[PDB]
Amino acid sequence: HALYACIRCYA
Repeated sequence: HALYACIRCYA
């Protein structure tokens, strides 16, 4: 939703 959120998600 938040690109910071996004990255976490694939991290």
